Amino acid sequence: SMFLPPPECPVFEPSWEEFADPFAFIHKIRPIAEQTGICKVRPPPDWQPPFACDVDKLHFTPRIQRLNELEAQTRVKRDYTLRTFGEMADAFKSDYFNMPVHMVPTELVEKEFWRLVSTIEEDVTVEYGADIASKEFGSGFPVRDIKLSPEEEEYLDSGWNLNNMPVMEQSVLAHITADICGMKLPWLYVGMCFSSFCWHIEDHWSYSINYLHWGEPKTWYGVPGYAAEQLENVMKKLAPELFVSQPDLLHQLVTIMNPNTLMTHEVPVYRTNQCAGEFVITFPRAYHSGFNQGFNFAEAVNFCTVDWLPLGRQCVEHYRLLHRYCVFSHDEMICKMASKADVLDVVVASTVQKDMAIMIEDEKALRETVRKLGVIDSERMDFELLPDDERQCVKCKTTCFMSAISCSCKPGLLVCLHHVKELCSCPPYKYKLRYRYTLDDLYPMMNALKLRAE
Ligand SMILES: O=C(O)C1CCNCC1
Ligand SMILES: [Cl-]
Ligand SMILES: [Mn+2]
Ligand SMILES: [Zn+2]
Ligand SMILES: [Zn+2]
Repeated sequence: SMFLPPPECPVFEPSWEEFADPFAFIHKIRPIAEQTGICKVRPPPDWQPPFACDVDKLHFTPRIQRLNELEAQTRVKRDYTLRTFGEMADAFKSDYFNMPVHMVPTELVEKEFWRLVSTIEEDVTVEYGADIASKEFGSGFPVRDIKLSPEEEEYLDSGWNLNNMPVMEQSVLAHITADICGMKLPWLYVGMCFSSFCWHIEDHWSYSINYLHWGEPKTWYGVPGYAAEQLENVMKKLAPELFVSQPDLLHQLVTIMNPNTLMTHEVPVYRTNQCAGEFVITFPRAYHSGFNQGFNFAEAVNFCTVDWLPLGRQCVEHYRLLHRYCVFSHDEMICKMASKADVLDVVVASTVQKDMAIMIEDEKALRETVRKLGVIDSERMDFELLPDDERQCVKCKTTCFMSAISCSCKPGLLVCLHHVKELCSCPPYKYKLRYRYTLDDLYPMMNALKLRAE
């Protein structure tokens, strides 16, 4: 009645042995955790990274949040110090319940959250912080520079230090040269009671890993990747405004929605309370949302393993159908790894090889199709030198890299090879095929990968 909590997600407690390598561990739990979308990881008892900062010298500009179910909010984007925010947050919670701030049971904040977001008479607003690390506000993990204490140095090179996570070698987003600060740098979240993150999946269907440094718990709802489209159909029916096309990546619309609504429509949902010192991991295309119990501080980062590579290609195809902007070119990333085949991990090399073989076979078919449409002229073109906004398909907005069609009639404009009929009204003999590599360039790049993989 009123609120029925979803069943709990899996909780893992690895030994020091299992915990040593994050990628081997995540691959171990994957068959379990991918069935629930999220999972929680409790580190070994002595793994305790030092948190230290001056609460007075850390400044940030907060976002204001209206808490209404099914109401549209924008995904990304006054002045508080950590101390002044903390004082505002604690007084807010304390006055809301007329209780000392942690005699308030977690079960009660949860059912109160879902009551207040559904009730139209209530117009509660709250605030929070969301930002990547900078000089005014940096990582909660130790980083290099300032002399460090011997304990900080122990955790400088930890796999679970989230600054290191992207640039490790079993990560694929590693050697991407193109800037993607949005999804390779860690984000910092300063929470208060009821501040919340709307339902979403990560860019390019990547994993994420989330660490709560300190403070009151963070409550999570997660849906497995196989049910992503079920959830979207439920949401399209109850709030179609979120699904109208939007002009860019800075205009993605998201919302709050009761898990019981999803469970009623046969969408599997799981929950957890994440406490300080614990990790939450989200899997590819796993929807998630949640809210904070009180004043707290969390840090999160995207990442991509070799397991993810095929899904990443399916995702870009899915973006094309929806006319959504990409954050980077998936093909450009494959070719960059191929060109560095000699210094790649051998498991990586083998998995890149398989994706590249698919890429090449698809590119062959596409070029044959545009040739039969009467496009004859062609010229090599270094797509990776163009700013992203200068190489999106006019029709489907995909970021071009392997090839595109241009016409002297519309200078600067491009379409991908799926949308040759959408560029202009000139006859096809006036078009040029622009390509990064000939098929003959590509087969030796793939062979280099096969040799490295043996
Ligand atoms: O505020 C937060 O904790 C989150 C935001 C986005 N994804 C997951 C968690
Ligand atoms: Cl409300
Ligand atoms: Mn997220
Ligand atoms: Zn033309
Ligand atoms: Zn296109």
